Amino acid sequence: SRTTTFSPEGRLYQVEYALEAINNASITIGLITKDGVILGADKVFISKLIDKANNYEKIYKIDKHIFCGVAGLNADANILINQSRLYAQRYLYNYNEVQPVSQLVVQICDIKQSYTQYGGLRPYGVSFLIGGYDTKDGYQLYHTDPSGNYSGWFATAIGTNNLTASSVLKQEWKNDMTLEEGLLLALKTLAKSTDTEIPKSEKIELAYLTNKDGEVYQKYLTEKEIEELIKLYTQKYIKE
Amino acid sequence: WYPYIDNGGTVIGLTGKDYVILAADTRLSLSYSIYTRFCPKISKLTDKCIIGSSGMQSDIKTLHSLLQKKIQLFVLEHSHYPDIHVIARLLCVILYSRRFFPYYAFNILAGVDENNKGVLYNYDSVGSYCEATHSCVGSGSQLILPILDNRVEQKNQLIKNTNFNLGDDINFVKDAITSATERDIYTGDKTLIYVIDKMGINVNTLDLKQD
Amino acid sequence: LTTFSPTGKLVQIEYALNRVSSSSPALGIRAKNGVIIATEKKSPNELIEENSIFKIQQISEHIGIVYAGMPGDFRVLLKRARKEAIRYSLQYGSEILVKELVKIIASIVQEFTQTGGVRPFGLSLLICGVDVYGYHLYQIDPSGCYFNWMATCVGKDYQNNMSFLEKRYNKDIEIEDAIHTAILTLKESYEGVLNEKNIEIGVAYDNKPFKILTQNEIKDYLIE
Amino acid sequence: EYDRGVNTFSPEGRLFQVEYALGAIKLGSTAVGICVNDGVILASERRISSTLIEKDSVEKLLSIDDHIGCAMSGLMADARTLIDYARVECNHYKFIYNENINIKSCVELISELALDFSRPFGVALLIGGVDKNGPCLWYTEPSGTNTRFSAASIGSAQEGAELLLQENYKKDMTFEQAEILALTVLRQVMEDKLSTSNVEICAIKKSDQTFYKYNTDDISRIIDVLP
Amino acid sequence: TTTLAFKFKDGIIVAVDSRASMGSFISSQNVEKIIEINKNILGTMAGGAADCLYWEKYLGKIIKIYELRNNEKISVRAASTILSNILYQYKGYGLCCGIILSGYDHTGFNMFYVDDSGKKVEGNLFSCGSGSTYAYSILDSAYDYNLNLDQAVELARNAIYHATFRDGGSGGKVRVFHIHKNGYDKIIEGEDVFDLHYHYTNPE
Amino acid sequence: MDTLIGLRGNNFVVLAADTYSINSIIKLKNDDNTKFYDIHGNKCLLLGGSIGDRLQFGEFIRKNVHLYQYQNNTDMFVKSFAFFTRKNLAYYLRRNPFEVNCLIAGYDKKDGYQLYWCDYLSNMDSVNKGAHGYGAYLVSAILDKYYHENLTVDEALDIFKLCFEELKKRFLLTQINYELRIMYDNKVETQYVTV
Amino acid sequence: TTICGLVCQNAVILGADTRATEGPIVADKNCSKLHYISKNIWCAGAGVAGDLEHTTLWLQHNVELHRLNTNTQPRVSMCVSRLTQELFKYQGYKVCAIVLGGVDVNGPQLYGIHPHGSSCLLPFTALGSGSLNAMAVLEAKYRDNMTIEEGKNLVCEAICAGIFNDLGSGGNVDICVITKDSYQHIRPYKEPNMRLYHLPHPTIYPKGTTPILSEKIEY
Amino acid sequence: TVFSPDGHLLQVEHALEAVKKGGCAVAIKSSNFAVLAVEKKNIPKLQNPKTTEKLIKLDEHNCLAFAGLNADARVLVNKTRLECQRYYLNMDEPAPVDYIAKYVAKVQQKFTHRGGVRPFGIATLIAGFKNNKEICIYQTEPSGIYAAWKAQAIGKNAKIVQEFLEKNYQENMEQKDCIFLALKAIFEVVELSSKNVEVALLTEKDLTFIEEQEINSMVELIDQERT
Amino acid sequence: YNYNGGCVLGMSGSNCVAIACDLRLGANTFTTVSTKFSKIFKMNNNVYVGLSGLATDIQTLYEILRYRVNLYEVRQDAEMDVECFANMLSSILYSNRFSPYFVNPIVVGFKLVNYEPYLTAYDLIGAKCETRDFVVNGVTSEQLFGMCESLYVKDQDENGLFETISQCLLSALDRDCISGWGAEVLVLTPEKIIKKKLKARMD
Repeated sequence: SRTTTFSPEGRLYQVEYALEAINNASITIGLITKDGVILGADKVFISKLIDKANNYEKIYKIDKHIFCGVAGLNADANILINQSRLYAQRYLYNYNEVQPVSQLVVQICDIKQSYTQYGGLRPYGVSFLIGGYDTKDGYQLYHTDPSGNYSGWFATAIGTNNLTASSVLKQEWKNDMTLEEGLLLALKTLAKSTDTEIPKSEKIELAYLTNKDGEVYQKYLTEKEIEELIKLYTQKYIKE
Repeated sequence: WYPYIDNGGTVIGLTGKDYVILAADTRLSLSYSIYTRFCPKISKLTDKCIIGSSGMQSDIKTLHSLLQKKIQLFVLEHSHYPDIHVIARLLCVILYSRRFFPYYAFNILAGVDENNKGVLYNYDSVGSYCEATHSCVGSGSQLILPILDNRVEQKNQLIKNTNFNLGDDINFVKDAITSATERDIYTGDKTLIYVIDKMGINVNTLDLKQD
Repeated sequence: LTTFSPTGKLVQIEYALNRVSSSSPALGIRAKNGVIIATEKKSPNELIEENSIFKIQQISEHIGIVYAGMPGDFRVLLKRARKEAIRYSLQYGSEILVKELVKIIASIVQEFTQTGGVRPFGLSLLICGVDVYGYHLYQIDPSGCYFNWMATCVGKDYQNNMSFLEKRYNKDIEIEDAIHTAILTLKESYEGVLNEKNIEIGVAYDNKPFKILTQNEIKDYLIE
Repeated sequence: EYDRGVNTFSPEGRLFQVEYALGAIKLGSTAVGICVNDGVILASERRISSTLIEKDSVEKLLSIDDHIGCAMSGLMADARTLIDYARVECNHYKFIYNENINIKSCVELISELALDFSRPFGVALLIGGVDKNGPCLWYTEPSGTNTRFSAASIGSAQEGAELLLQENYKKDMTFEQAEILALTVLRQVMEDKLSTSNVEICAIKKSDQTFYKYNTDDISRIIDVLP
Repeated sequence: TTTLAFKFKDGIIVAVDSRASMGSFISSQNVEKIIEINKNILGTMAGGAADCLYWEKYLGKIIKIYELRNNEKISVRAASTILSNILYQYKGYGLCCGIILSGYDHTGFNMFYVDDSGKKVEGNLFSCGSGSTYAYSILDSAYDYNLNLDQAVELARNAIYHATFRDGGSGGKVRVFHIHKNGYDKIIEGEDVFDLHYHYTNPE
Repeated sequence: MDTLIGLRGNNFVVLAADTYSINSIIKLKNDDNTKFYDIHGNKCLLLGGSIGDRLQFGEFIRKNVHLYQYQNNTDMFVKSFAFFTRKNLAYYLRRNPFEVNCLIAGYDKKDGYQLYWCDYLSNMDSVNKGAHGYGAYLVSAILDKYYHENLTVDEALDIFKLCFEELKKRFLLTQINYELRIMYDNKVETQYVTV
Repeated sequence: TTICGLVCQNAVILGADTRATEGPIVADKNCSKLHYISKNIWCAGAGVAGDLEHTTLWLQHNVELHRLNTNTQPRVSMCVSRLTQELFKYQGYKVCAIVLGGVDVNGPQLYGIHPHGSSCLLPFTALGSGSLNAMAVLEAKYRDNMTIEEGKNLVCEAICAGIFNDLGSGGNVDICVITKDSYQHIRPYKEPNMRLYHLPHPTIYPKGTTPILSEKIEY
Repeated sequence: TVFSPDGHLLQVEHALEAVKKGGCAVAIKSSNFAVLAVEKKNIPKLQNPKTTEKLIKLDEHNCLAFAGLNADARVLVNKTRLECQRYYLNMDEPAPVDYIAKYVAKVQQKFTHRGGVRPFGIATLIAGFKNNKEICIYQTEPSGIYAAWKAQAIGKNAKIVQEFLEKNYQENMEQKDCIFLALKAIFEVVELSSKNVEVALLTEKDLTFIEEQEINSMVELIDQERT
Repeated sequence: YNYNGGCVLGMSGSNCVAIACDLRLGANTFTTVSTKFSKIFKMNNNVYVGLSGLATDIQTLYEILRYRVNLYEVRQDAEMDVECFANMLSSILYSNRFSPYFVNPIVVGFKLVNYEPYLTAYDLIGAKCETRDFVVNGVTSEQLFGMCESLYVKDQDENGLFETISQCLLSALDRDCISGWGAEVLVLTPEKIIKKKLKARMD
């Protein structure tokens, strides 16, 4: 029935289907390094007639130091990004400083929680890996769900084939990870999740923060990841 | 446009053991010319509690009818005639319900509640009710209040006229109102000496100096 | 009230996508010096004057739109499209960017899915136009998402209609050469072989204002 | 079977959503109140089965004001909402009119809130006081029927206490007369012993016109008279 | 309109006059300037009569609710913070009042001052009203905080008499209330005090 | 009026204020008043103005910061705290008057000890000294004569003794009592002194 | 700020001066008071220059939106019938003396709107501070059904008369023809007599007593 | 939300059962302190602090350890922390635990009585201070009922852990003794992992956590006590 | 108002623009409370706004203008040109028509491979005074117009422009009393920016 009604088991229905609706969406990888947080993506290819060179709809920008990698309904994702950009700017307008991500996910999971509680509207079939840098506790990487129960992490692989890709980060991840070593680490889990051995490079997109006291937050071009893809060939950080 | 005028008039209150005396004048004077010599300024509410007033008639006919509405709404919801202590607190909030635009009409609440207990409540135009044994309200406020002050409270070394029967006291209020028409302008001629004894009220009238 | 489903997909959206899969075919192809759009105008008779019923409308002096669904909805979304091309033009004195415009219409379409007691839009848009960052040709989905296409079709039987574009398209095609590869994707694609001034074609016309090609103008290209 | 709507009628001329709550009030703790010529005495149980409770935070006899005490039954979470509303309007009445509100004027407003047409409040009360005209005891229902009772009982065991009061109520009974009577009906329908903790009687005397909760010390001298 | 406050080792003696003036004419002589807000907190009006008698009685509605909604005795600090916040809504509305709340809360004998602008200032020797500055001088002349009630209630009469004679605002009967550790005592009216005479001639 | 002397060192921040509670143009309701609004996160807000408006704004900004300090386990940054209360003052200006004057002071590991001045209007700015009220016209100059860099925390107390004493001699209303809120090394003592 | 307006045999010619002010000083020697409502209709207003911004741009886009709704070119009596609906509610708030008019289905009209809300058709008018000086030479040389060249020199003399005979005017003079084909934004008579040429002094480069140089090389 | 044909509430009993599938949380009262306890679980080598999923503060003296829906506590706590501070602004006193619990219970009750609003599927327990120097641990259910306790537990299989606590609950205990009693409540999570139990010692009106160092010194003693 | 004075002057060289502003924020009219209140802000890497007037709006309009720009800035990968930004300030001030926003902003920055000067003035209501030459606004605009009239060459060098704007501000600040000490000039080239704080008269 509607989202307002419960179930005899204690769970819900609309928020339970949304948790499964994101399982049929492309994967995204999160990863905290010793230099800055990095993200992964999977451009689902409906055809070869997309631009494939200027845009990508799996990783967006929230602020100059906060960025998320969305995974789920691409249509409903644009609303929360248009809603998180306001909270990331209304905090600046009210406190003259950057907003900590710990105070951003709370501000954004409440907008999801408010939908699965009243109004009689459908929930948000979206879940994303939102990370950033802050002066209070350094780099961080949070993860929201359609219910709102956010939680901090070090590496997450939501989308399709989560349990397999998350297991890769259980062993291959290390506490100390450089920026270049972290990219190669996140490159293999992004490729083996799609049951392939090498990315076609006209696929997956990556992003990285690495605050150099100014939070550069550079994204990646189709030519910049070629050098990263070539480094995977020689040094294979295999499935295992 | 000033929405506050004074029609002029007066109401005199007295007490004792089991009696209260409320008296007024019916001259509904306009700005400077007397219009009608008959406009009652006292209206009964219950069988043992009346109300007198002296401001503009716009804030008197409304205030007397609004009080009759909120008192008739209370009797058929409790099946008990209200006392004066409850009706005194009732006008305390009605007059304060319009604090920004106060009712330009001072009032007088007289009546008996217990077996004898002649009580008399008087207050200003904003709503600060205060019990009093005697009071005057209106255009002849500053002219009758000191006369009544020489009968209840004393300043004489010999406290004269300790007893106070209803017979002599009734002629005293007629003497005070007659003393108001000669020295004050707005004091009317047709007076209504309302006397509330234990059984009920009276409508004892008296015609004064048509001047 | 268009709720979810146990399979994890909106059922009203999937039903809305079937409506655009059975309407007149719309087709847009970008080039290196402009963008072109086309629509098979199914003329039922000679009573309907061509200058009244159209499938190519304007949003500004540089933005072109194409419809592909419910004809009754061909105006309400247009009114809010032109209104957004004015609200951006009032504050910002320059022209409205296509990416800034398509993200607002996609947000308008989105709000007609989550709101209770409403119906999703029964159409697919094709926004095209000259921009300061090159050319663009976007496609709006009734679900609310938008794609940054290069050459696409959204009308009836587009699974095989796009097959002409997957094999007869190059990255560097001029706008005049792309007209014949678009007409071929309409005449040689399915029925409607009597293409004699029954196709509306809009072009970006190499950074000039949006030009709606007239019937006799298309006749020069209709000879091949 | 007509149960979808909240305001649907019946072909036999009856309500449906209100009648569902009529059985919900028969599951709470039992209570009994006696209106005598000198005042009003109430009584109730205290299901504090788990000894970890504070035993004072859970109460069945709250107070509407200092002159009106009442009982509770049914949904305890909804009973507090009506009592909180009664504590407002009765106190709001004292601010307008200087005299205390009458129970006939208070029970009529406690019943109009059970006429939300949300859902009807599944709670029955035993509002009693000594406002004016001596002491009065009223018993409200979720349907809105306000019937003034001389001695009634509400709770899961209200059926047994009903016939007991019919064979025990006398008009010329004082406070100490009914105080033992308010416990003999509780001694019958009780799955425990009438100790000094399970009973929480309180009364409103006509003299002081205020209510006073009978503490643990005072009830011990009344539960040991053995009726 | 002279009001007092003491805060001794014992309760707080509160003493006021009872003259309600109106321009150049005394309206009455029996205005109760002491309003019992609760069984333990008793306020004190000043300035406008109806301007604060309503709000002092309005506090009784909010106070009596918290005494029943939480079955405990409210603090004087809470009773004072309510008046300071319900007066901002009418700050620029032309009202004019000064209230001196006092009582016995859970800790000590608290006391507060509340005005129109919201001057919630606590203390020990408050006084407010027209002829209040005179009474705020006699007290500071002789104050020790260790005054027994038999020799301290006379100070309240003397503080008003020297403040009701030098001023033309206050007058009439003199009331004086003493707060107890559980309630409050009473002393009603003097009306004519010859604290410095032998019936010889008028002083200056 | 009232004086609100503030001085920011390199490793400490001191705040000074008058402990007078002026009621009307004649009497003083109480000596040793409460003008400071201590915050848990090493921030000491100090207001100045009419006692009525000086109270509500001191509490509207104290609980609104303690709420923020609990909605996240972190403490509010001093740079953010100063610009926050400035926004509330600008917000409470087009509707209500709010004739208040404040000195915002605090401490944070990201920038050291800070100090922020304001006005009746929103005139927030980071400074090193400065005052308020009518007393500022006699104390904003003495601070420039004794403001060498690298001041020890014990030096500022001697500056105020060289400043309060001047207020006792050349001011219209000679304020004798004073309250100091030293903020040396995560400790906020209160060395209130007279004269 | 003298703005002259007249109607020729087939088009309307507007004209004004490019010199704003603040009362005692000159704001700028070049500020085109003319505007662009559409292709066949132009505008020019006087009074406060601030309120004229959100009255021209607001009218430019609202006419453009109405032009895209229908297919024909906008008509001059529609826009004037829209400003009064907003100017009446801002009778003491919005103040402007606007002169506008262009070719349409009817003849070349020229409306003159007042700040309080009054507006009527006018074949020739002048609005601004020195509008009286502009209307003076206008009424003495205004023939009916004049050519474009016959109206070009008239509006040039109408503004030049408002240039020398007025203080709140000056700078160059720009005009515009609003024929059905296109428009013209010409700036004739840009007073090149040059009574006296300036002499700018390029200061030498020693230093300027600078204590801090926090140079940054951000890309 | 409507009634049932017999008298229950299908929208409340479902929500009350929804808290049973959640992490357990146990509280225990003492003389002048009240140590809390909660048992959570986390994925190893990921999710470093669990964003302080339990033991939420409300004031300087009011801890709160909920149980149940983790995402539905944010709206419950934010609507509580606001009310805990709003009370401090209107009464100039730090909000007592009696008022917070009376507010949290009114929040959940305001969600089941109204229509078209899902009830708060979360059962909590608040441990704070009253106006006097006292400590009364409250406990609220999604139905809206609330009562104080001397020890209480909610969550997955809360009956078997509350039953054990009903037997060996002494009256007044020591700071370490009261912790051991709460640490003897690992009857929900098998093998008693130190990375699962989290306790906080609320004392002298100042909350503080308990480091894992002294946890191992107390969690290891339980294994050498079953023999 | 004549309260809390200040001035902002923008110059336009050949391919590099420059701005300058005082720093003496005054409490009252004839008072000095701070000498470190810059009146120029980095709205973008190619847009620099200079505010002048009451400090209750200099900080407020800067917070609003940053919130409106930073929100619009992230909706496109590229930056914000001055053309679309200068028209925004005329809209914010007009939206706040019968509002007290007492500011006289100055918007400078490159118009854009190429680079143009693009200086613009405004009023309290929002009149976009376009000027391809020097620009000024503030309480001392009277002593700056004539000052920047006989000392302004059309096209100047990067370093030569700084000397012109230096004497243009140090001569006007010494002539006015409220716009006191401090002059944080800001010369900027497409690849380098220069933040120099002159040594003005501390009186």
